Amino acid sequence: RPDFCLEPPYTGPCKARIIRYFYNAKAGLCQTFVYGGCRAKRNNFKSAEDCMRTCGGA
Amino acid sequence: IVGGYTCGANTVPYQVSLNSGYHFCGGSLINSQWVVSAAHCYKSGIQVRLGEDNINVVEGNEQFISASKSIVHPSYNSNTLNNDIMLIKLKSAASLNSRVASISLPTSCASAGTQCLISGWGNTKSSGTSYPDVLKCLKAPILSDSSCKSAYPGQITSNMFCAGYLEGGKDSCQGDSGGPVVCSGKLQGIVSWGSGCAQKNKPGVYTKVCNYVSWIKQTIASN
Ligand SMILES: [Ca+2]
Repeated sequence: RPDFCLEPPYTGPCKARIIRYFYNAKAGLCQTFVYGGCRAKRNNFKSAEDCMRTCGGA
Repeated sequence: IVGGYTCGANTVPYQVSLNSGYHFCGGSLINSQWVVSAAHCYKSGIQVRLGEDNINVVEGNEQFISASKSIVHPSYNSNTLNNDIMLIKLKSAASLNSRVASISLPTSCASAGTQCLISGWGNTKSSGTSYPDVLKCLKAPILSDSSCKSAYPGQITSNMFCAGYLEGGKDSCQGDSGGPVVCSGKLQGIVSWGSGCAQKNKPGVYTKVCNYVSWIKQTIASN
């Protein structure tokens, strides 16, 4: 549901290649994106299920 | 690594891949059971892969060993990325051969203008995405503290340094974290962070390994 669920995915400054999930409000689903490993924003979930539970409906 | 070249197979024998279903980070083999990497690469269920070139196919030179312990530095700050350093103890000791060798810890810190080798399987595009199969290498010099602090005001601590080219095009990138910066055979750095990759006036930032040696030796010896 919420308003952090509308923010674009944030890789951040660190240089890991960690695959996480963000809510894509355009698509109306959770998608994967590369998370650099630090300084995460709130639209960042470890599984699709977590993501759908928190955002799905935004 | 943006702007690098293909190292050539097994020619960086102390480079490791950190695997969690896929390559997420790099690391350096420091002895037969110990790997050093970045704190921000901390995961559960790590597998370490040794003797890799093509991380996507099985070449017959590999050793896949799971981690028994992962020790993130007691003072790691996840906001400021200070003390971005972690040790990984393998479940069993690797076999050291020619394709799998460890890297010496430094005795002293490197100076500005030292040319180093940075290696990794991370993104090869500055803008865009291209992750390679084989290991990529880059010679990049150590930058001066003063220029590092100009590139990132208020963000460099005494445990960081900058390496690379203020003009851009050559850098480490997403995927590269935890991997080595090796200067004159000694492990000076750990690939850590930056403002994007291979951007002009924003060199990569690395953990200053030479500050940690004591901590590393004593942590290895009592675990
Ligand atoms: Ca392989």
